[PDB]
Amino acid sequence: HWGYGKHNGPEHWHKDFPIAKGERQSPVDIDTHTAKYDPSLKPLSVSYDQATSLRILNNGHAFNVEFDDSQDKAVLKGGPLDGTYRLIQSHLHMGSLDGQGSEHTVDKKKYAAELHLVHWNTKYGDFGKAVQQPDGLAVLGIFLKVGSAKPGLQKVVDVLDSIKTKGKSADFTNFDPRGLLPESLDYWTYPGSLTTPPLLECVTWIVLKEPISVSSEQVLKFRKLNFNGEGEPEELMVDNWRPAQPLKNRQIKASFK
Repeated sequence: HWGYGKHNGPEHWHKDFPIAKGERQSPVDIDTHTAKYDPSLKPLSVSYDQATSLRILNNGHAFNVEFDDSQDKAVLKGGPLDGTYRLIQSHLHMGSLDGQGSEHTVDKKKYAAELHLVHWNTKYGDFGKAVQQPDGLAVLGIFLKVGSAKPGLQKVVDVLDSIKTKGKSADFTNFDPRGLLPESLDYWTYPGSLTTPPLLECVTWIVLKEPISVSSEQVLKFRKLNFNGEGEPEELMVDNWRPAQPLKNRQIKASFK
């Protein structure tokens, strides 16, 4: 099974998933020098007033959250998006050192971690059908930097022990995505893919420029999660990030001047 180790990491994914070498792979390094302001980008719209989180889980790859996507309670519109995209999940890629952890990089700089909020184009009926489409998903990436504690993350941090091993999950109805959003919504957008197998190129990436802060203690708790299952030898869930992939001449657009 795929992973992040020497024998099953990103260097191996292409064998089982040949698209790993596609023309629209994620993540990419955001080169501010080549990125270009796109005046035709409409204002980003994040409607997260209605709560929809159902539970937190450990799938042996990364910490994640599943949200109730039965209705248009938490959606993403505007920016480069055509239509309405419904929030279905969130995943956290984390490093083993504060100097690394993010999938996307800005001018080669890596952050301690990167949080993703996955949305699907409601024109496709459901998540499953959406991921088979070039414009089926819209993913909001948020960089995490070490510093002040992030209030909207403490509730999760206190119950991480309950989902320490893969296959574990806990009910969690108050994971408010509004509480992990930065002050500014400035972002870079580019056509890409999922950052883990199946690596489908069905994603419109919206990476927020401004990172949020989280305390050392909060990061340390997420670094205590396990890639392994219960009773199995311990493998800390750290460095579960894919390195920057070939841009292949794709165009990264900025929402700001």
